[PDB]
Amino acid sequence: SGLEVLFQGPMSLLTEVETYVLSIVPSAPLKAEIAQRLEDVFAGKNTDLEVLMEWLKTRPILSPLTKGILGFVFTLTVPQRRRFVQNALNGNGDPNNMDKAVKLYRKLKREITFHGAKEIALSYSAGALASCMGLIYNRMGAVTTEVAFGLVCATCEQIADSQ
Repeated sequence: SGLEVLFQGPMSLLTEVETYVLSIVPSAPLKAEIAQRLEDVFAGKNTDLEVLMEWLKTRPILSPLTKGILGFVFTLTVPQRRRFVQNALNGNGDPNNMDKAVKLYRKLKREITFHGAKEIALSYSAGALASCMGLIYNRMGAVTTEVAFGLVCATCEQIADSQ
């Protein structure tokens, strides 16, 4: 309880992440399963990343981009690269998104905080943001965990804003 209040900052960051991530998951019976999986992963419950990823890969309804974002989130928290995640994490439907993703990636390597990263990321399109997530998925240690989460939240915000 006394200890518990000191950890409210990081727990509230995790609540914001799960809220953003769930906002891009279709309102289907499957959504309950994703929520309970995200809850268990954010609670530090023992998880096999390969089992989670195989389950993600074979889910119907989910768009490859939602699978990519969920794939990225699970990789960031559960202590390798999956092709379905790499393929999804892009904005190749606009050649200019790679140009912008590289420039955002350069800036994110300099950030430390979740809010600093989320604030910078929100100046970019959903397409550029997803391509930037793809760049980090290839080199996860290029940015801090808080910065990677800020980027995920910014990406979810821009996808939810277009749908």
